[PDB]
Amino acid sequence: LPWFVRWGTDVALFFIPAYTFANYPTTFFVFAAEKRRQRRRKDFSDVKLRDDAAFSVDQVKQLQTKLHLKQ
Amino acid sequence: KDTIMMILFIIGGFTYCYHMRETRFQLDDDFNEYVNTNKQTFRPIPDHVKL
Amino acid sequence: NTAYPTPLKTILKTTPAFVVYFVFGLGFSTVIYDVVYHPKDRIERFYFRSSKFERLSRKRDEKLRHYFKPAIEWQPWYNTSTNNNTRPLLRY
Amino acid sequence: MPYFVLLFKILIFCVVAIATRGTLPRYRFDQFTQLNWKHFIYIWLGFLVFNLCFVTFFI
Amino acid sequence: LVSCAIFYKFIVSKISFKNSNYKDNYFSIFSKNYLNVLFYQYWSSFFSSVMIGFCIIYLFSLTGSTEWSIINFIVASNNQINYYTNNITLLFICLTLIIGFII
Amino acid sequence: FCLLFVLADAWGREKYAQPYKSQILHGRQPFGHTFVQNYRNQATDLGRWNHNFACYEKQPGCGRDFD
Amino acid sequence: GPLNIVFAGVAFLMFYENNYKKLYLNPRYSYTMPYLQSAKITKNLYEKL
Amino acid sequence: MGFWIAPLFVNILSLPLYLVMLVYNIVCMLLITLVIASITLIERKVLSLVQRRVGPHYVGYRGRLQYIADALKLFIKGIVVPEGSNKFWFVAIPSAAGAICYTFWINSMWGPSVSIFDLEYNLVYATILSILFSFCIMLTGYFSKSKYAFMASIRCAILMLNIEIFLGLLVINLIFISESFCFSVFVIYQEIIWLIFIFFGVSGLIFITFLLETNRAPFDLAEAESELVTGYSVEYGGFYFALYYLGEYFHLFFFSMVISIVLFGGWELPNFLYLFLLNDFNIL
Amino acid sequence: NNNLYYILLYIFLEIVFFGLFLCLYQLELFTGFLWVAEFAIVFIAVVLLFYLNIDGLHLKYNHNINNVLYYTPSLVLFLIFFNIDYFSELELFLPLELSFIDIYDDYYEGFNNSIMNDFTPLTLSYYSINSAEFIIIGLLLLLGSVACVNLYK
Amino acid sequence: MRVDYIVTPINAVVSWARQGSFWPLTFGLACCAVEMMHATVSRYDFDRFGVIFRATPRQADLILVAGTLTNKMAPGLRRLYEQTLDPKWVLSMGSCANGGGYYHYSYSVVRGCNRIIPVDIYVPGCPPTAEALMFGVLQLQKSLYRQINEGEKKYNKKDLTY
Amino acid sequence: MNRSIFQLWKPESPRSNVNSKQIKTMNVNFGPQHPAAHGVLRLILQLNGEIAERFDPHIGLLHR
Amino acid sequence: MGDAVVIHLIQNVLIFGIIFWLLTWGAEYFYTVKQQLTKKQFYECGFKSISELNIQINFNFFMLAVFLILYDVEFTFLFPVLFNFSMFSTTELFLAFFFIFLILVSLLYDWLNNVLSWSA
Amino acid sequence: TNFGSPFRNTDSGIVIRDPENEKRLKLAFQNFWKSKQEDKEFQAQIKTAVSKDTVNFMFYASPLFGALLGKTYIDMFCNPRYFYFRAFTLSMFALAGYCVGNGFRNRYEHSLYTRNYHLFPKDLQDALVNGDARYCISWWKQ
Amino acid sequence: LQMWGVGKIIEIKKFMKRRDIELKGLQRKAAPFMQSMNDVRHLALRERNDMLYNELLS
Amino acid sequence: MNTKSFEVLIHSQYAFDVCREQVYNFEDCRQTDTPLPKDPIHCKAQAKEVLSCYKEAEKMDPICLSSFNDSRECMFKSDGNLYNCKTWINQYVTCQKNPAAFAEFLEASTAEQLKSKKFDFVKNRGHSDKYL
Amino acid sequence: MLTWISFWSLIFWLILIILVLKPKNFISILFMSELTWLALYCLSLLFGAIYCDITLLS
Ligand SMILES: CCCCCCCCCCCCCCCCCC(=O)OC[C@H](COP(=O)([O-])OCC[N+](C)(C)C)OC(=O)CCCCCCCCCCCCCCCCC
Ligand code: SF4
Repeated sequence: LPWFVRWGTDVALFFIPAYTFANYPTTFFVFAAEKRRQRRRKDFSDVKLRDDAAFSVDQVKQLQTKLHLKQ
Repeated sequence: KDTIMMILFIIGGFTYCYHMRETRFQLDDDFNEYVNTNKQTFRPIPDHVKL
Repeated sequence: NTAYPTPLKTILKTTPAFVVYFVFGLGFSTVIYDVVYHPKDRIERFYFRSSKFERLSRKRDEKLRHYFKPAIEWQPWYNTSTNNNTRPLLRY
Repeated sequence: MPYFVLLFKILIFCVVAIATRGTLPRYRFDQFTQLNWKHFIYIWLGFLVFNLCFVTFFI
Repeated sequence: LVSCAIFYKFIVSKISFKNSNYKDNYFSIFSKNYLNVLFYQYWSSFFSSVMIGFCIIYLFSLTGSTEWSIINFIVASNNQINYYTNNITLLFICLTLIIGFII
Repeated sequence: FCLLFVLADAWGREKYAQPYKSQILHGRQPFGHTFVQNYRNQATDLGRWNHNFACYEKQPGCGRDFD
Repeated sequence: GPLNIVFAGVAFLMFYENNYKKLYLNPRYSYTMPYLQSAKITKNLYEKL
Repeated sequence: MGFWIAPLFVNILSLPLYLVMLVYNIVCMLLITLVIASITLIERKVLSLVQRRVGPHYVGYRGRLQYIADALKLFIKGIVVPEGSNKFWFVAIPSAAGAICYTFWINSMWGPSVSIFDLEYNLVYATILSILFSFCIMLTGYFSKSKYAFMASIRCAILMLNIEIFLGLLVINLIFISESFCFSVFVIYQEIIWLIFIFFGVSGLIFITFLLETNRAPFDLAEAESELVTGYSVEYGGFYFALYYLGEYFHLFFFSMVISIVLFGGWELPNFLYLFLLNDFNIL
Repeated sequence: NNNLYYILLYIFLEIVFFGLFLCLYQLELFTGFLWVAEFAIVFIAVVLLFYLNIDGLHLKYNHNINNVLYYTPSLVLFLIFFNIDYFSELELFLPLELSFIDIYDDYYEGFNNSIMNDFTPLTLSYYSINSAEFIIIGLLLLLGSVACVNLYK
Repeated sequence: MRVDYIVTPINAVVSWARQGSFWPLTFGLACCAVEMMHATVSRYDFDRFGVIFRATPRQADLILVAGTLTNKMAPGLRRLYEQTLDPKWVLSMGSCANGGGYYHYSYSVVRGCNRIIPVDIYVPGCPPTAEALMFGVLQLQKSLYRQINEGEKKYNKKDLTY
Repeated sequence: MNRSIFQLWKPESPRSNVNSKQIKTMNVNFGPQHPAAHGVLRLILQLNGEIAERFDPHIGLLHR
Repeated sequence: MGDAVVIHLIQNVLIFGIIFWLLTWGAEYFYTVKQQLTKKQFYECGFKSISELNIQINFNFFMLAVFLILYDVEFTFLFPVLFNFSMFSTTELFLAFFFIFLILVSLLYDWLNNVLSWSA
Repeated sequence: TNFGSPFRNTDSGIVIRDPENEKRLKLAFQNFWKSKQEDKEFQAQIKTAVSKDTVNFMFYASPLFGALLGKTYIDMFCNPRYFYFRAFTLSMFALAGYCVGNGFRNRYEHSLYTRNYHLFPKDLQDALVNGDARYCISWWKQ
Repeated sequence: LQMWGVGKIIEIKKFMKRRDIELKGLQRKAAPFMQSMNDVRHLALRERNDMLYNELLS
Repeated sequence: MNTKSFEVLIHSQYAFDVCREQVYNFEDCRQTDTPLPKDPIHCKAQAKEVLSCYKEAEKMDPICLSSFNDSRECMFKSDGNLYNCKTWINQYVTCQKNPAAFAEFLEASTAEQLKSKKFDFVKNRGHSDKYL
Repeated sequence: MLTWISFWSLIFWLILIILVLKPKNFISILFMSELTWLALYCLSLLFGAIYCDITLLS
């Protein structure tokens, strides 16, 4: 095995955990942040809907289900 | 030789700065033409605002 | 033999100190970020970093909640007699 | 997160200071005071004037 | 500005002279006139300056400017109107200005 | 030397358009500066002051709005 | 002593009166009293906490 | 009934919150202390390289706990106050110095708007903290009643005059671009290229500024071991001396952060290394 | 207190409290400047003491005689008769709910305002209106430097 | 009895620290001083064992007498020993310090530095090589590590010290 | 470059207060336990603003 | 500038100092201090000090502090134009350059008169 | 890029790297350019601060000028015995010239797509400003 | 290098100025409704104070 | 009238694009010869008109809710920087102008355009943002 | 417990009184004069804020 292969292995073992830790300051708690972001979204009952609606609420539901918008 | 080359090198840098300032002017004209596309209306000051 | 070059081996002695320094610094920065990120669900930009119009929009709702409702719902007997009331927005 | 990169730079500026401590000699207070008050203030002010002139040229 | 120029003039007064008094070698004679001049000029300038600044601040408060014409017009119009009836403040402003100039 | 150079270039800049003439010779102040320094100014008689768009009516581009 | 008792009574009444007028007879739209006001998420500008 | 006992708990229910805030700060403090400790060890190791030796190798395994051992020993050492000195001042100046040095971490920036407080006058705060620490050093030298320490305090006064002028001129020059005292505003201008490109002609002056504010080898006055026995800790030992070098290394770390932020791109990668292959705009 | 070091320390604390008042009254910027300037001055002052009063020993003065002869009655009379505050009320004079002008916001100059710092009034005054006094203070500082050099000579 | 449960472990942590950072006083007389300075440089690194030199006695843990002591210097040595912060240890290096040495029969030399201050360890040579000085310093470090708990207390029926 | 010779040296005159020492000189022990004093040098040093004026080198601390 | 959090953080700093104080007090269990003659006396390179209170410096560089007091004012007056230089005109530019020129002239006069050094 | 899109902040809060979207935008704009290629009024209405031929000449000349400068620099500043540093110097000079020429074409591209903004239809204008291909569906779909 | 860097800084400043023009346009679009709500609330408070003052002083 | 400020701005884009007459009347009423504002009591009635036309502007079609929520999340994460979130806001208003035509718009999305969007303005800093 | 205007006027005059009161040491008088200037500084800032005047900050 070349010496630089071992040196690069050591550098990777140093660098990967540090980069991962820096990427996620809130370790093991990003899921709660995702849940909070999901709850911040407004449903159809939290806004005033236009009476002359081109698409009904159920129609928008099927549109979102079919389009795989994943919102 | 070194001093005359240095003299020649200082000049041209001023020329390049002149050119890049002109390019800045050109970009300003470009963005002005872009932004004034749908802003061509003016509302006059009403007569109740006296002089 | 596949040993390291001699100049590299000498400087490699200081690397664990660098690693522990990085660990401590990452911990410090992460704790600062987490303490800031908890009360505000985001990293809130500094108030002075926004424009004049932005500054009004970010503080309008707080003004309405803290100084408009108690004033529009004010009654003579609502106030505390201990004279320790809420302070004015501008202090004179 | 950005601060990671920041840490790197900080470390560099720590290494440079240690090497300077190991390499350079020591001034006297009067010598550096004379250098600062007779040489460096003028250089700072001239640099400021040059920057102002360049900004007026480009703005 | 002119007071600083006058202080500069007072500073550069000649202190020692070439005379025919040869009895004062190898003995210490204290004059103390230079220090007294500098000290008294300095402190009189300080007192006058602080009181003038005080008067300027209250003139801005009372009128909104230190221009002579605006001040005079405002004071006369207030006398006619009977709007600002705080004789104590006007008396104190006049007194402070006068005492500053006296010092 | 830099001062002489920059003033010479500023005076030579007059061949450009109005927005690109030297700010050393042409003013580009904010609205408060402009209003207070040109209010009742007969040397530069700029006319009435537009309130919603903080500019004088004689200033170019005053009161630009969406069509 | 009696005067100390009177002072303690007046201080306690002041404290309770201030707390009572902060908790009730007061709109509750901003978070001021922790663990007594709601810590929920509000979707409208004016929601009582 | 609960309705008539809720008022009594209005205030005390907020008491734990203050407590937990304190806890948070404590943790931060501990962490920063730790990193400073590491820097100390780093220094020795780096010096070893220049001197071609090994350095700390037997405290712990391969010298991994040298800073811990030093700190614990400094705790263990028993301090004595000489007669002829003011005991109150002798014990109070180190306490003030430690309290001041454990504040620099609030004047720090790690990414945009990530600081613990929303301070705007970062440079003004840095000047205030530096002059307070200089006050502490000078008063220590004065109250120690030692001739060497008091000469070092005079040297510290000379140094602070010089650094006041020199750093004031540097800050004057730097404000002309950012138009602000906050740390996060320089990075938006340094995203493309670093400010050392503009300040290339005064790179030596910038490095002198760094050394002077840090009190490095050319400007190691007030701590010189040749002209003086020790700079200002001649009569100080134990944890007062530990507090003084803790403050010195805090100054090192945070001024290095300041220089890196305001002149070397802050938290941005060296994009200028590919400056010849970068497009100004992308449209389509 | 007659010890020079303690006088200097108490004046430093007074400067801190002045800055605290400016902070409370919401002139934050002027707290940042004042302090640093005076801080430098205080530093220099300490050095002056090291040259002129190395120990805290001072003149043995008795403050009681002048206090009971002149200063106490003059102070009492001045306090009795001096008040140049025509009309101004404490914040508790009227209920806070009767004030509404701090709530008003005008958004039309909000988007017409391009200022991003708090140096605008100072810039206006020093370089537009009071520029004559700015030049005067510069000339005053130059003349003061010349006079200081001549005083040293 | 129960206090020992906390004291006995912590003792080690107290010793280890003071064994890991053993700072001697920068003080050298005559030519054992030159030999000591050789023992400090990179060939024999005391900094490996956490030994770094401090110039003032208030920050010093070990006094290292490394040269001839004259009658003119004895009060100064006594004062320097007294002005060091406790706990402190004293190392006597070389013949001139251990005894009179090559000047034992002189009229102006103290016949051993232990007539003025207590001595913890003696290094015999003239000069003792940097090898021997490092040996003596390591021996002193081990001794002071073990010196906090030498079994002075007796064990009761519960195997607990006093 | 003007003359600064008067700022450089200060003589003494009999019974002249302004020409005498108007300050308490800093008499320091450049004593044996000093890094720059080598081993046994006890130099009595008179300093006035960190300027060496008077020397009194005490030797014999290593006279054997 | 700051906010009300700064006082609370200073109090937290004091509590942290209390933690260090507790550690230092606890460390006293592992050593003894024996009273001796010169132990609590001033250290002067191994011998006895000859002075306690009258330790006076010459302060032969006061002109530097005198000039620092003035140039701090110079720079604090210089800040506003640099902060708002984007809105400069003829008057602002002329005033700023004249101020800088006055500073340079004052420094040149000081250099000519040689008040920037140490004097006897 | 140094400045990003002239009409929007590129990666302000979220990073989108969608090659399909940019390919669709490029195809739609190429289709628009080709469709209106033969109408003389539209050709004469096109304005740009710099012509195309001068941009091409600048890109062709700047790297060559830099290479000539570097060759002269090594010839009368560097010892001809060595080979590495001279090659590095020519590489740097040629790269600087290429940077200048690329700057010329980039400024030309910016001027072309921001001076004729009013000529584009509403859907094309929206797609250009927002960088979204879903606005001008019919241009790239068929 | 100093001249070129100053020119570059001016370039970024001008780009920011263009973006600021766009943001100012968006804020202008948003302004009138904010102004209307602000004025309505201000007038409600003023009317409350007017009726209170009239009742007290009549 | 009970909605939050950022929501008010998001709605106000489309509202100003639709409530032009009332806005023009209000602006003409509030004109003055000084940068100092006029007394609001002199223009209350027109102001009310504006508010009225704003109310029906707030009512939205169901198909625009995804765009509205994305704009709201961008606004919350950016702390009210309208330029940084002008894109998503535009996607909202283009829906409100034509709810019927938006469906085909939503059918043109790519794979990445059909993903939940998370805004983190600290990790991603854009290009030379002055307000950051 | 006192209005700021009356408080600061009284503070300035009390500072002058204390300056006169203290024993005539030149350094003490210098320090008290600096304090007097700072009191004027604070009073000018307070009135500048009260009356919306920009000259008092100057
Ligand atoms: C006095 C010498 C010249 C001073 C020049 C200006 C110095 C400016 C400040 C520099 C730092 C040193 C001062 C702080 C420590 C000493 C306190 C002091 O002077 O007390 C005198 C005062 C008065 O001194 P006294 O009690 O000895 O005087 C008795 C009265 N006479 C004068 C008649 C003899 O002390 C007290 O009132 C009791 C002790 C209180 C100490 C409280 C603070 C302790 C330190 C805490 C940490 C520092 C504060 C927080 C951190 C900093 C801010 C973030
Ligand atoms: S024991 Fe010998 S070698 Fe050592 S210092 Fe004495 S004379 Fe020198």
